[PDB]
Amino acid sequence: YQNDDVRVKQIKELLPPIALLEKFPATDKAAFTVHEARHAIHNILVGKDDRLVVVIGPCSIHDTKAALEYAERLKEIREELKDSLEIVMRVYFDINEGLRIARELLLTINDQGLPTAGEFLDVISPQYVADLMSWGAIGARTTESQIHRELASGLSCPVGFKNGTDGTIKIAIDAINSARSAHSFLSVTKWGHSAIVNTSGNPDCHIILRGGKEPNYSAEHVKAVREGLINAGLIPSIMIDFSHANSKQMEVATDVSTQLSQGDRSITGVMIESHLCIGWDDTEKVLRQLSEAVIARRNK
Amino acid sequence: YQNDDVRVKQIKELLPPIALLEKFPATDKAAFTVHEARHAIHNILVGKDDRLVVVIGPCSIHDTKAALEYAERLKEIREELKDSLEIVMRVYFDINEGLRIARELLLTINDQGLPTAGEFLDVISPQYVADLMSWGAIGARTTESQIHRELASGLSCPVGFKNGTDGTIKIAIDAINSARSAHSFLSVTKWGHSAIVNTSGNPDCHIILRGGKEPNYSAEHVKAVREGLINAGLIPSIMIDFSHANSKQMEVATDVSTQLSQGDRSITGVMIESHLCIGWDDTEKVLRQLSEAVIARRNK
Amino acid sequence: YQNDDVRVKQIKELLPPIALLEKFPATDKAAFTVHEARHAIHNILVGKDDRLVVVIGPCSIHDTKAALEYAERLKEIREELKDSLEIVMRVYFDINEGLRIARELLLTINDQGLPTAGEFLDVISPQYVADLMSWGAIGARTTESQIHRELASGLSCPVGFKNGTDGTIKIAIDAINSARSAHSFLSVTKWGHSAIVNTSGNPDCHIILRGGKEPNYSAEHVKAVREGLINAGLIPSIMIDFSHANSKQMEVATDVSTQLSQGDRSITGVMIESHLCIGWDDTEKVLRQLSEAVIARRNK
Amino acid sequence: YQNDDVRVKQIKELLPPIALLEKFPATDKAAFTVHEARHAIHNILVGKDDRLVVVIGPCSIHDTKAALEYAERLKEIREELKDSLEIVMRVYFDINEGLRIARELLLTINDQGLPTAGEFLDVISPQYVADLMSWGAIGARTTESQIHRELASGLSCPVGFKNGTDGTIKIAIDAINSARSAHSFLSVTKWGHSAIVNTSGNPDCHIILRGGKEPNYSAEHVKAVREGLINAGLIPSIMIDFSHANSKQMEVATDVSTQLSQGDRSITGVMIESHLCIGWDDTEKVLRQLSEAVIARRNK
Ligand SMILES: N[C@@H](Cc1ccccc1)C(=O)O
Ligand SMILES: N[C@@H](Cc1ccccc1)C(=O)O
Ligand SMILES: N[C@@H](Cc1ccccc1)C(=O)O
Ligand SMILES: N[C@@H](Cc1ccccc1)C(=O)O
Repeated sequence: YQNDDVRVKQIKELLPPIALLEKFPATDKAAFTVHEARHAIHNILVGKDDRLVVVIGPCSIHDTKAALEYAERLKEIREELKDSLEIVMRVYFDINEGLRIARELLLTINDQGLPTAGEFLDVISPQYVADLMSWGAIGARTTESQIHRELASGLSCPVGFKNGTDGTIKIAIDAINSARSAHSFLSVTKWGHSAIVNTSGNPDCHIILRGGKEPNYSAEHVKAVREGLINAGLIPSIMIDFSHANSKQMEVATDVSTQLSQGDRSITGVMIESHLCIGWDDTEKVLRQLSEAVIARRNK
Repeated sequence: YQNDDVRVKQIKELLPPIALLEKFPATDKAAFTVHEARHAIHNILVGKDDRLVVVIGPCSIHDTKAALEYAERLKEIREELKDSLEIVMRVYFDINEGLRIARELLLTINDQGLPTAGEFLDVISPQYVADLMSWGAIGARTTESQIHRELASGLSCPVGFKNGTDGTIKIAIDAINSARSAHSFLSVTKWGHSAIVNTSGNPDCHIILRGGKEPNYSAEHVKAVREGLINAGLIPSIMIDFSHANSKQMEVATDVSTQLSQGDRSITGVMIESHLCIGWDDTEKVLRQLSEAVIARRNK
Repeated sequence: YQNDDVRVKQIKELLPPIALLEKFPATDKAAFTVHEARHAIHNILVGKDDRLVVVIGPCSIHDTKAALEYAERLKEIREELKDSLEIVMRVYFDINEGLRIARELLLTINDQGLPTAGEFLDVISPQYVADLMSWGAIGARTTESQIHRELASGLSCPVGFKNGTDGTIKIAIDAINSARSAHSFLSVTKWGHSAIVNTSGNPDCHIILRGGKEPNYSAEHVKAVREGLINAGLIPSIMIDFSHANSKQMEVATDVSTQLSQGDRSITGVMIESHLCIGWDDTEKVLRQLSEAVIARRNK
Repeated sequence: YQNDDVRVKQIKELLPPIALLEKFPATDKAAFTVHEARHAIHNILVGKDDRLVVVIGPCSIHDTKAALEYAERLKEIREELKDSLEIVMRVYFDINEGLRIARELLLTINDQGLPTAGEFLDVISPQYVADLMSWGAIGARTTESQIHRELASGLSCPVGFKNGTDGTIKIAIDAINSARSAHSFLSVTKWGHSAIVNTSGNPDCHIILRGGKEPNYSAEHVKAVREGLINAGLIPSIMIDFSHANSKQMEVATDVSTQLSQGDRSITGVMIESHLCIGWDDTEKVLRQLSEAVIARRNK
């Protein structure tokens, strides 16, 4: 009797992580950009830094030429607005070729002094690119998954838990709470071998408001989230996704810029989808608006 | 700057799956029990067999001897009631030692002609035990998770998607729908190496009703689930968990036995938590009650 | 251009050593037999013990029941003659199946309290069986080989270097000299992965006289070997192979028994080829003769 | 008790070959140089091509800048003398760093259109570099060794067996004979995992005359070698090492150039040891003299 693998069409060796690290090692400059962006984001999350984190990028990378072009531009705005914003580029996507393309893109962008952000959707894919990642998001459909909370608990970067697809806040609050503890999960070593990973716990996790069944970017939605975080004993540190089920992106940015201007220190990050999705012209516009809002927040 | 593994306390090689298969190979009898229990469950799920699937076991295995003792008893009742019930034992839990204990327990129970059922929480631990598994659940917290639906799509056994922790049915309906397609995910080979797994799709998935905010086992909840499956184009095949957030387990069994007696052919399985959690005396009682209900279902 | 593997017909993963150790772990009795036999052989090689080492077995194992039967008999003579002889059974041979058969045979024989001896032809297959090996030979054709001297340098058991196929003594003297230093060589971990092995050096290496252009077992050959070891600064500890190019095995045994009787404390081991190659009756005869020779050696 | 690895100070994972191939892939130009040099060497060995193979290089590479400089010069002489000589550079050597340095050096040299030659001491390190190797030697100490003959049997390039350290010709003749059969040996996959390698047999193996107790390069030694190859049914194709125990290098070159001039078609290759060991000025003199000898061989 064939009981084994009756539903597997094919199972093929993946390059071990070490193969991608050898082919595409972090420069000293990449390694620094990553280290600095992770510290900066930590400082912003806890309120030691009054700047806003801004994860902004394409909906997805289809063409690496276009991404590198976007990165050159965004880099200049990262430099100019570095006193009001900490800008990080969202980079979202033969699987071996896919991994080579991905790591190489990430390395190049970090090596130009632009930190990068991604989506952690599995427990094996971080072993190939997390050394080039300054921030990651766990999806709304994986925020209650124990292995995804356990993964967060052992990641070197800060992490955002999206709320559930129906607006549920509690799963993210529990996710953040869980991710701060030590845990165990199964994945592979750098050498590609099945492994037990024991984590130390990650204090740098926070909620992402991405809509749900009702846009959660309102001041009262933000007020209710903040209070739910405070009750649970967590830092009231909140990132608002302008895209996805919050839509229109320009109207969200106006509404959020308001709250920042009124003096809401609880809103510590935002996410924006931006292409060469709003256009590049509108991307600059919104960034300058949020910048203005942060500076006004310093005062009022 | 040390960017790698800043939150990993320890990472150690796990035994490759091949090490546990070599130490604890399936006997011809184990292999048969597994193959036959998976076919039988398939036939029950589609309505070709009018027997009920019954996944019944401890809340968790704390002590293998107690489990082996429970298995000896349950086996005799599996044999006696086999014309009305297909009884499968729920087996739930140094990680290397843990894996040796688990596989050895599973092998012994299957080798005694008692099929076993598990819970898949990750994409790596199936490689160690799935060949001894006649059925598995995806938990309420992972039913919406892409990687878990992809896993289901490539598992050799039937799979139950629990509804969400708040009673939400839709995620299971979508899960079943997704699990029937071919998919890709990352895990390891039998040899323990990082891998791409390409799946062929699994038609043998069904919902599990486990409660949510309020219990969801009553005839009107079952009626609304059935209609929700039918509208989505799926076989109205429903398993009811008597435990968890449906509680009291004896009252659920009474209520369900009723519906089976009334002639509900759409209820094709149940789950029960039972120790040496209800006692052995009450475990036999409930099994005989469901058996009676199935017999009465034959007649009308 | 296809430059890679043009002359490899096929390359297939071998079971990692850990798979054979998990399937066939050393019993407490195996582990002890091995530990004690290796210490005893050490003591005999250095002159602290006045018994003779006797490596005796089939030309090769073709049939494991015949080997197990041979082992039962040899074991009784090991027990009876243990005051004069340290008897060790020579155990020489789908490669995965071959490895399972080999380890299982070795484990059974050691678990019955009969230590085993092998031949190291390569640097990878020790990882599968060395933990059950109380002694090993490097063959005449590899005694000069750097990789084999390096392997000897890192093995847990005593090792014999056969002289060259033409009678050359110096390669063995240099082999002993080399094997006692620390070295490095490439092979695999228990987990099956390519590896660097750093060795501590093995002082428990000695020459084996097997013949050459003409037999080399007589008192004059032994005298010149002893003097060649002394001049090189090494312990005059000599093992004489009764078989191979020394033939007459019994005539060799008579001649060697003589030298032992006359009081030659430099002859510390012998090799005998013995089947169910001399017969079982002649195997007992020779063992009792050497026993007698050891006893008589005590008295002079 | 503690029977495993009592003489292993440390054992560490080595980069899998795939990590070095991914970091330092063969360019199109490297791959071609290798393909062409291996075919050319084949043609010279069998007598289809009346040029001489010349393996010439440093005693060993300590400094890669000096090697690259040597390679640039040798390359110009490879190009100029290509009608009379097929010139190949001898390239001999944290082992992970060592492997990176080695592969990178070899890749650079082949990518400049200069084929490279090495020395096979083990069965694992070919997986890292053999794809950049146009030719290799088995040394005098391993020519008789079974695993080395088996390795030769599965290598993609031609191979030379040196005669034994005492002048013995027969081991090389037997080595050639054995290397042309299919064999099995243990080593790793490109992925770094323990493996069985099944070979197809390598007809492109030949003797290397490297001395012994007395030099073996004169016409009468060559005559006796040739006749020993002929009687064994083998192509009388002979390579003469000018170095090692043949010394003086310039006197050997004179004597050999003679035999080539007198019309000896059986001498198909030579080895020379050369750094910027004879000097660069003397390296050109012998190459041009051998060139002249080849040209004279063409005529009478
Ligand atoms: N390498 C990850 C942690 C990790 C290890 C192993 C598996 C998965 C994730 C990091 O440095 O963030
Ligand atoms: N072995 C699983 C399928 C699988 C393969 C590889 C990784 C994970 C899962 C089954 O038979 O159900
Ligand atoms: N396992 C061998 C040492 C060894 C390790 C690795 C490769 C080869 C040999 C011994 O214990 O004696
Ligand atoms: N890769 C070698 C052959 C080889 C394979 C595996 C192990 C060792 C050697 C060659 O191509 O010539």
